Amino acid sequence: MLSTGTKSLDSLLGGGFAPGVLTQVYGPYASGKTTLALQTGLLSGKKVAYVDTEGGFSPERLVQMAETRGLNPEEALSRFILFTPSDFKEQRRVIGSLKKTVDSNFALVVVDSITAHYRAEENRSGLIAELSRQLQVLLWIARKHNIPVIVINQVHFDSRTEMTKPVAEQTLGYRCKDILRLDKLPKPGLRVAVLERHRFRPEGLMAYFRITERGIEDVE
Repeated sequence: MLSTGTKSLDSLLGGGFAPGVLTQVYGPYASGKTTLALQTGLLSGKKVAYVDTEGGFSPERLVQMAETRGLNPEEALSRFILFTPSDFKEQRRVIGSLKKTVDSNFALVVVDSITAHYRAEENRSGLIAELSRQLQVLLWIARKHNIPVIVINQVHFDSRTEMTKPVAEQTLGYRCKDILRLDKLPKPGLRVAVLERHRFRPEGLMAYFRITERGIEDVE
């Protein structure tokens, strides 16, 4: 398991993110999903392939996080191999490229994210297979290197049964064996993660944490 650097999140997850599987981490902005990604990558100590289509990655934030934990920010920042497909086109190309870019030097892959394009109506029909293309390539990458692939997305949309509770789009949903929902508590920086889906850890369980200058910490 790839530790989150948080006692609660690790307890909830059986130790950290699982190698060889896609863990979806979804929630609203500032929910702490990106910080979680940054922290897991930072503490792994090896390279992190980070596909940032949403511009959610912040060098300064990682530097802050690295320093505040006495880690040497230059090396930390250097371990983050970035990809900025951003206009959601070279995205699949980037993920495809990842097949050969990712080697045994990598400890983690992070995709952020893939779920908002110009032609709005898109969402239903067609494109859905292209998403499956990507997810499959990511699962392939995760399995060949036995490392975790964190898939970050925004909350509320893909669970159209009726009670969109809350995001899990069928096969695409089951594409991710582990699923963590991050919610905001009404106190500055206060959050809770809910393990909605996991392979062996009890589901529905939660872990409270707070977003601080050091990244993400266990609550007081």
